[PDB]
Amino acid sequence: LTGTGVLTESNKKFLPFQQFGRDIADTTDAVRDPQTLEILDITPCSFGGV
Amino acid sequence: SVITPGTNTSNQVAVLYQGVNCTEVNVFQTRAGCLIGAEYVNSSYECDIPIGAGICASYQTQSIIAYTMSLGAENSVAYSNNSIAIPTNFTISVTTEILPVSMTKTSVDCTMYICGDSTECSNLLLQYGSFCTQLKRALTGIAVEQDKNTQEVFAQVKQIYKTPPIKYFGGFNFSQILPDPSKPSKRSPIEDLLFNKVTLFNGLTVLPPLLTDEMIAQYTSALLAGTITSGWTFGAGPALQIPFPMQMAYRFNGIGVTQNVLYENQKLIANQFNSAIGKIQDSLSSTPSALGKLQDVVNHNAQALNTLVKQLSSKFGAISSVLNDILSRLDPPEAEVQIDRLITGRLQSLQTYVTQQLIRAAEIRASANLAATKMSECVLGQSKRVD
Amino acid sequence: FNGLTVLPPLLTDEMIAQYTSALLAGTITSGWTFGAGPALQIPFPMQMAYRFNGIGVTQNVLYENQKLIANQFNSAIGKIQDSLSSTP
Amino acid sequence: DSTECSNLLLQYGSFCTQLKRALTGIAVEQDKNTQEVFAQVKQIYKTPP
Amino acid sequence: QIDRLITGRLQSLQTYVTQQLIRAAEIRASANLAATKMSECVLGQSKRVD
Amino acid sequence: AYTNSFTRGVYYPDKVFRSSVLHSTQDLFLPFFSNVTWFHAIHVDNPVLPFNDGVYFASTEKSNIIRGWIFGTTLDSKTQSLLIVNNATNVVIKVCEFQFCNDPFLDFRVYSSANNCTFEYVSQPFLKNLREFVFKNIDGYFKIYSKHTPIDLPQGFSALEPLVDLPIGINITRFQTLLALHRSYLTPGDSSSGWTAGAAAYYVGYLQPRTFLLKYNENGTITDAVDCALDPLSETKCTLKSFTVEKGIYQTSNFRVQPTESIVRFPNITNLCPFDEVFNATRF
Repeated sequence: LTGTGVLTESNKKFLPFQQFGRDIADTTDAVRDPQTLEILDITPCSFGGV
Repeated sequence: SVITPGTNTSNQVAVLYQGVNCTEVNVFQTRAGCLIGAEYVNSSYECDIPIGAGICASYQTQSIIAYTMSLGAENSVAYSNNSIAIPTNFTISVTTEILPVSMTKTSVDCTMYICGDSTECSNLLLQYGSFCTQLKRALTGIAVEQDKNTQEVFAQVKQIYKTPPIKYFGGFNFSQILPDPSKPSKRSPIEDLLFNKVTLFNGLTVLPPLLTDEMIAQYTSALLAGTITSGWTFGAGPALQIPFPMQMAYRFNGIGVTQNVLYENQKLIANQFNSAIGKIQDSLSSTPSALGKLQDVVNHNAQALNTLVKQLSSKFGAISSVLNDILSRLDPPEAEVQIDRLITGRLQSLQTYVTQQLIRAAEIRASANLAATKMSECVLGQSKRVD
Repeated sequence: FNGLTVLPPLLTDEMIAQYTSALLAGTITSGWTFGAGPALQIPFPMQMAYRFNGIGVTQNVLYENQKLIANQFNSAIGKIQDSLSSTP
Repeated sequence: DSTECSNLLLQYGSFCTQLKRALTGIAVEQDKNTQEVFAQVKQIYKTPP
Repeated sequence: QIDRLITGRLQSLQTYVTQQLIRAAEIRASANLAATKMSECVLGQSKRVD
Repeated sequence: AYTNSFTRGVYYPDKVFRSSVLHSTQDLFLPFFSNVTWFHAIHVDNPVLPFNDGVYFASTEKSNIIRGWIFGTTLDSKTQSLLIVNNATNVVIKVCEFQFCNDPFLDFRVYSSANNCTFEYVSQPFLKNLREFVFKNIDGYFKIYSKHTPIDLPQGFSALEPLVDLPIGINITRFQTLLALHRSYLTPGDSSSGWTAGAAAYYVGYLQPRTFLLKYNENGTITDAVDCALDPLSETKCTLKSFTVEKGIYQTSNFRVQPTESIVRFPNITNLCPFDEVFNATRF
């Protein structure tokens, strides 16, 4: 799973057979570490118009 | 098509085959098609589920009945060449009319939405021309237009007129519409009910409105205080104070009733007005779809953004939707033609979104012009135009 | 066709003509009143006198030319159908 | 009604949904225009004999 | 070879729907005018000039 | 026998978490209210059933009478059949073209000819308790989903969770079950007499491509599902993507009568050319 963003400690309970998390409209919202099995939240780093 | 009386009433359902006759599909034939599952009744009612060609359907209460519409009761007024009917009493009523004024301002980032900060994709998109300049210009024009609509409607009065402290106006009770100093937001109770009754990236941003909710509420309070204390005058020049019962006598004369009729029934008229204002709030809360227009504008905007964001996952014929895989598991010669498809598809989607927004913005502008006209003619004066 | 359709209209022609006849009968027998609330009947000559005052001409002008006014109205209504049919 | 073509159209997204939604909005709107124009009167008044 | 037909026919149908939206807006404007004329000229008497 | 399968057989299809959202998926599911074949686990041993597209195997038993399965294109050693055998200690999964008897042996732990195994696997075992299984084999992998539920098929709703994804790429076409019994004789061939065993039963159903509307709860587990093509009201729900539909008329779909025959029409005759003037010549 490739992407960019800030990783933050999660508060959602992934069921044990799941590896990805999704919000509405297919936005990949979370991922579990393949090493420590911790849930991580993904947020795209800040951007905007000037 | 499926005819349903609601999941919460019952699971029964009737089916309408539109362009067919049942000879080649209870059964019923209609000019709209063959209707199955509903029985035809000879009685006519005010219809609620429109089928077509004058036919409707409804829940019997225990079955679904189809019937022809009834256009109301027949009243044969007694005409005669020497008879006249004249009214001996009156009743003053209050009607609520709702009108949408504006929509959410949106801004779009071309390159981000198209290919999420990929060097190989930007190098190829640069060959497509100036499509984003056009798109960005169109959306910015829509946004400034939304601000102008709010301005034309509400910012008609120049001075913020304050309400006197002794709130006695000859028996009339305006508490339901005047602002409440208790709540911090300073909105009247009807305004509070309205705000509570209606409720609700990848380079797409929502810009805030220029006039906050507070400043618009302040303008509305200005118009109310002005009309209660000064009548028509504040819209024509300097606000001239006039006692409220005389203001209402003026208006009665305006509709052809001599003013003594108002001075002898001041008590009765005030009672009727107070009762109608009391029933207005209950009616707004009990009706399930009284605010259909405002709720609908909000829902359309949200759904548009949702579909625009969701369509990034579609493949459009390419072997994969994510740009990284395309650039990882294929050589550049084939990745070029595999990336052309993704670019063209995402560009077409964005173009469609912008056109839909242009049409909806024209419609909302027509509605806002109507709202401004109504402000000027009905609030700041008295109109003889019928209905 | 190849996937297209022309769904039919909810109000048939007959029901629209019925609505129109309702409006005409109302306006001929009750004037303005039927649009503001309960329909109150009023003789047609007095209703037209009301309207004459509405345009600033005193109503006696109507009572003294009722015959002429009715003749002019009838002739105009008669020429309307011929005009609509002859115009291409 | 070609199987191979529907399998290929399914990848294009929700374009068809959008089109169907737009036309349905137009149809209900046409019905509403007649109602607002003609159905102003509440009672069917009959003409005297 | 089927991509071309698909895209072309989809674009044609898209054009048809847009033209119909514009015309429906025009007719709606006319219908609002007709309703106004009904209310103001038939159900009453108007002093509005011409 | 036969028995309608209630709202059962639905499973988590993609191992992606979703919370408080409705999702529509087109995949091979077991249509709701579909009939499923019923067999008993007493004696005869069991006939072969084809592996058309996927099997929903349910069993309510309390003695481990069914212990494994066999898949493959044939029971002979002419092709790389598959073996899956549970036991009290572990699972044995094998792909070795092991020749089977005219009938599968009744457990005396194995009965087969030589093997040339290519894949092997072992892991913890799969064990009034209603065991449910879905077997699927499409993309070069053979996949198993499963669920064990408290308690005939119950009316309660419950989804299956992904158990194993094996990489074996054998072309599976037929399948059978394997039984066992305490102090039972074993021979290469037997009649319908069988051997005594505990009271038990197992159902079989076939998967089909359907579009299902799945409802995820606040904790990311499926709580309800709608078969999109069962009845008109269900199809209306799928188009509005909402379990509660309000009063009104909705345009759900289109129908079109399919063609009943095919005809080809050419030019009446088939005029030939000189072949009977090149082969019957008197003198060459």
